[PDB]
Amino acid sequence: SIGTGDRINTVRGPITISEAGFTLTHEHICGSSAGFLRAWPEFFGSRKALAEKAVRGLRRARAAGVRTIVDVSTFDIGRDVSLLAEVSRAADVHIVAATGLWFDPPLSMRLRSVEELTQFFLREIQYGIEDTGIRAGIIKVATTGKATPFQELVLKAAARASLATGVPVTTHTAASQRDGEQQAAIFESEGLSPSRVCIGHSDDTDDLSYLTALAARGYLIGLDRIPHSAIGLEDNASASALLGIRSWQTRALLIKALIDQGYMKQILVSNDWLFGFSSYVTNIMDVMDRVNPDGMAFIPLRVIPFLREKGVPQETLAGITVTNPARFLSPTLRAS
Amino acid sequence: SIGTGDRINTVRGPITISEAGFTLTHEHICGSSAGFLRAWPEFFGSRKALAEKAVRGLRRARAAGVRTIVDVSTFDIGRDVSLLAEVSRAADVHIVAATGLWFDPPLSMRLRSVEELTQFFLREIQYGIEDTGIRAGIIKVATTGKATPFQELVLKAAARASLATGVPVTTHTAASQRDGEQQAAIFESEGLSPSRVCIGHSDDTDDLSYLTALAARGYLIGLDRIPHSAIGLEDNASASALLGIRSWQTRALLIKALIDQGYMKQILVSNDWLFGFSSYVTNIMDVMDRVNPDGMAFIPLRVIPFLREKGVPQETLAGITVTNPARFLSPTLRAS
Ligand SMILES: CCOP(=O)(Cc1ccc(C)cc1)OCC
Ligand SMILES: CCOP(=O)(Cc1ccc(C)cc1)OCC
Ligand SMILES: [Co+2]
Ligand SMILES: [Co+2]
Ligand SMILES: [Co+2]
Ligand SMILES: [Co+2]
Ligand code: NA
Ligand code: NA
Repeated sequence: SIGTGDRINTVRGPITISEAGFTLTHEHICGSSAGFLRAWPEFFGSRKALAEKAVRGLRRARAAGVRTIVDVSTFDIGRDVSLLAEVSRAADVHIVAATGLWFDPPLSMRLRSVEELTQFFLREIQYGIEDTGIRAGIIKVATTGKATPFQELVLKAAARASLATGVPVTTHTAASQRDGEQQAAIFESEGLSPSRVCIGHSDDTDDLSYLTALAARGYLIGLDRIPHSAIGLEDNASASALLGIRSWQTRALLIKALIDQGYMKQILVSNDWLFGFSSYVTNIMDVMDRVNPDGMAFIPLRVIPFLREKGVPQETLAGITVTNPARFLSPTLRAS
Repeated sequence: SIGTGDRINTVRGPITISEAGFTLTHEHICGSSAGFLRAWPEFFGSRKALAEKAVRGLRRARAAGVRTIVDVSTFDIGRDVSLLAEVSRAADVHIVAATGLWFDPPLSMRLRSVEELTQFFLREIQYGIEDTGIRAGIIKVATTGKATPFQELVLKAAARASLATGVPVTTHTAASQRDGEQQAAIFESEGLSPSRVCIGHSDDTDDLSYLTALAARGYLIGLDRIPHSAIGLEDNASASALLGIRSWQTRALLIKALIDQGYMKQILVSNDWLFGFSSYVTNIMDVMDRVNPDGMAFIPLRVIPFLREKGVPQETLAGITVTNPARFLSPTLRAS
């Protein structure tokens, strides 16, 4: 395989692979909908309040050593690259933007062909997002159980954009339903290397069979929702449905399990946090903030030490939080 | 009833009622999706190409006497008020912007309560769209058959915003399924006066009984799709499903029919045209432009003269295209 220039696109421009440092690979500054943050900022108090909250959070995460986060917010998660650039500069944390489509594509996207979609993903990666010149450094896709016809098109366009640019693909999955397998099937049918793909939300399930089967094939396993837990909130139906009833320690243990299985090179870890969240019930943000006051700092502050205690070597945790993300994000073309 | 200032909000600011003049009440500069025009302008060639096309089309309609158009593009139809302002100034045609929600609300909108929706509509009307200070002069809603639970919330929020601001409500209906009746019932249950409402796409039906009974209750009847016809495109399934097989003459005669039943004051006429269209199959804009090369000028150039030869008095046509839209758009509050 070959590289395209050894640089990773961030919202402040290209950085070298070494500059990425400690990287959280699945995060969000704001989980919203296309055009929403700009049409109704007051839903988050104000765009300023949101920016200010995000800067505090990024600064707290940075104090714990996070130097880079991958904001996997696609067009339909309401990604506002201008907001990302502003908070990245104010907090001095590298932010890698995404292209791709999540599970709320509007009609103008749902009626598109795979060829059309491939050109939109390529546009965001090569030309840049909107008119900002900010190029996407990752392609985000998703399935909530068996892929629907439109989602298959998205996965295929994702694989094509990745094969042409070298930018990796990262996925949302209904991990319990083993979505990662079908996703991998499609990706491979397009000729994409598994090393270019992270099967996300993999800690949303406890089947090590599933996870180790994927890692053996060469995929990156995204254990990205470690702090998500509604334990103690059984009285809240909406928060329970979203966060699940498994402990953060249960999720964290899958990281050690994969390490013991021998797949430390294939693990990517994250919080899947955000500072604003309009695509769910009102006030979900407050509920989650009570659940995990540490926000994106959760991984370094709670998870890394938990694993070290459970016996995982510090050398290994560095490999996971620094080396793996560096290899994943470096634009890499398949050998011609 | 009461006025709130006797001025109509346009994208270039307020205009007196007599400045509105000849007004097309249901049109679009671009029928898209939230954030789409800004994220993928190349889908329309370029933002600049799209804008030049709209200016040309607006100038042609202006040449025929059109002084104002109501762009009923909602947040989810991808309304880009900056684009409206730019072409309004360049073509020197007043454009009234809309708030409300059509049938592609994203998750951040679909999960909102009637109270929350009401605040968003009031925001766009009072404070302005996004951060532009451009205030909505009309509220757009829609159903396509029986109202879904979300759509009932949208209708009620629209009635509450209209009651508070005086701005009228205009609707998209599956006219042949008589949606007008359920919309009316919901609007009247909120205390909205029928005179603040236009039941749109009414010319999509041939059921004069249904139309007259609504007119009788004081509703305005939008015969806004006059040039929509796929006659001669019987081999084009997508175009046929969108435009129908009824001729423009058949649609237009509904204007005469309503006049004959004695409801000239209740009629509003339009083309429901656009210059960019991404929320449907690719290249649909090209098929429509071939169908109706006159575009928005179709009403003044073909329809007004046709009615004239069918015996409708010139003065009655002036009342419909000038007086009725003026009365409709004047923000009007219910009596204290
Ligand atoms: C390899 C030495 O770690 P590092 O380079 C990056 C790093 C910091 C904190 C944690 C929890 C993991 C990784 O130290 C910061 C300057
Ligand atoms: C008395 C009304 O005419 P009007 O004010 C507006 C008007 C112009 C053209 C058509 C087809 C209808 C109405 O004439 C333009 C200066
Ligand atoms: Co997800
Ligand atoms: Co996420
Ligand atoms: Co419509
Ligand atoms: Co329309
Ligand atoms: Na690039
Ligand atoms: Na107003």
